[PDB]
Amino acid sequence: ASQAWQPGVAMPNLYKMQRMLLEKCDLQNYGENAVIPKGIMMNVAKYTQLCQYLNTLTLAVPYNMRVIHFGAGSDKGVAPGTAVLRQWLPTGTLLVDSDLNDFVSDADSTLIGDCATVHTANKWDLIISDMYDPRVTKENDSKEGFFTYLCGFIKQKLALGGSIAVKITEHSWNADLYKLMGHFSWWTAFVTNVNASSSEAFLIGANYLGKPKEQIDGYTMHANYIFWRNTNPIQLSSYSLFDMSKFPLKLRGTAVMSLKENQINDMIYSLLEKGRLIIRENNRVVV
Amino acid sequence: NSTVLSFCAFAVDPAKAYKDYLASGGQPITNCVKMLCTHTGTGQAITVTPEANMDQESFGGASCCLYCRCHIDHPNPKGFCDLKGKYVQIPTTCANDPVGFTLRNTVCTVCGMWKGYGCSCD
Ligand SMILES: Nc1ncnc2c1ncn2[C@@H]1O[C@H](CSCC[C@H](N)C(=O)O)[C@@H](O)[C@H]1O
Ligand SMILES: [Cl-]
Ligand SMILES: [Cl-]
Ligand SMILES: [Mg+2]
Ligand code: NA
Ligand code: NA
Ligand SMILES: [Zn+2]
Ligand SMILES: [Zn+2]
Repeated sequence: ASQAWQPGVAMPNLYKMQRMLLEKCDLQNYGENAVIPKGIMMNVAKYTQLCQYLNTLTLAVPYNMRVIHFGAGSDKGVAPGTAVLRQWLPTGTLLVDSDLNDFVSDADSTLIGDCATVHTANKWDLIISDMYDPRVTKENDSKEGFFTYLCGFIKQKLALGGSIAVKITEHSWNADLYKLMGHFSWWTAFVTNVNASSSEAFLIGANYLGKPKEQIDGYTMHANYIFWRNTNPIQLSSYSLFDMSKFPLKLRGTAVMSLKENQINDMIYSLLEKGRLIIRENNRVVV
Repeated sequence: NSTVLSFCAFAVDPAKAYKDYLASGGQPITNCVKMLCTHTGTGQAITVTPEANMDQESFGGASCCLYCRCHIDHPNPKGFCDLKGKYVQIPTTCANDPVGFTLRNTVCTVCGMWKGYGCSCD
């Protein structure tokens, strides 16, 4: 299949435009995965397909890129996702990761503890989150916890032009996060081909604008997401994992400028929208 | 990793402890992070990105380091680790025990390959 070759499947605009009622999801998140190649961890495969998908988007890639990775630790005590990010990102990109529990990492810095304790003055070019809480005994409402911190972190600490990829599932999601997706030049819900039988997806926001481009209702969009997953079964595929020749993120040398609010006009928003500009300071990073 | 890590962490000589543990029939440390790669790399031992050739696997460095995995001091002069933040290439025949491989082997200082494996020097 043509779809089988892709690193995964993005939620079609047709489904984003709906106003669906919230239903239960007909998918299970755990299963014996027949597509993961031998000796490869699910999360290496998953993050590899995520990065392959991010390669198709207009990500800003400054010369001195700043990337922060939340929920980077596993119960294995290692950081498979971080290792993939380090493989993907330009050499000497600042990569900081974080998790509630202790783990060993290939990141430049590793912060242990609840994400809410993570403080930094500096802004970031890319935010990746794999945060998830097993914890849904009754209703499926918008979840707070780390999502509340994440929305604040994006609003305060993501550079204009920056991008995000945040893991969600049927039950692990947040209405304000979805709303915030409308503050990006483009957004989608992306399902990796290696984990396609799960309700997991990454909410990807490309090129942050710091203001609404469209009005997203979070409860409605999650219902739209569930409806799409319920009505479009995706067969597991690891096809994309067998050609790694073009994997690393392209070195774009994206301009970084510190501009005042009043300097950010029409032509600047246009550059931001096209993945051609990052707006933030270039001070020393302290996390 | 279930016993092996503590066993070595609470030994006077953690590397010797791992060897003894293996000699007694214990399973090598698991969950070393194997990368997806082209297998058309330089074949050097420790690199900035995955550089496996056709005879090697590439692993995330920190996950293949005994001292990182046991959360103990490195024996290096200060506290520096040669593996963490980098990728280590390991002969496919030896890929079952990446931590053991790095403990038992040494990188040639001229060609940058593993002595007794990829290194062909005089
Ligand atoms: N409130 C919170 N703060 C920080 N980390 C959290 C959190 N809630 C969940 N997490 C983390 O989210 C992770 C889900 S598993 C993440 C897998 C990891 N990305 C990998 O590559 O293997 C767990 O490690 C858990 O510690
Ligand atoms: Cl790619
Ligand atoms: Cl330009
Ligand atoms: Mg565009
Ligand atoms: Na970007
Ligand atoms: Na509503
Ligand atoms: Zn180490
Ligand atoms: Zn040599």
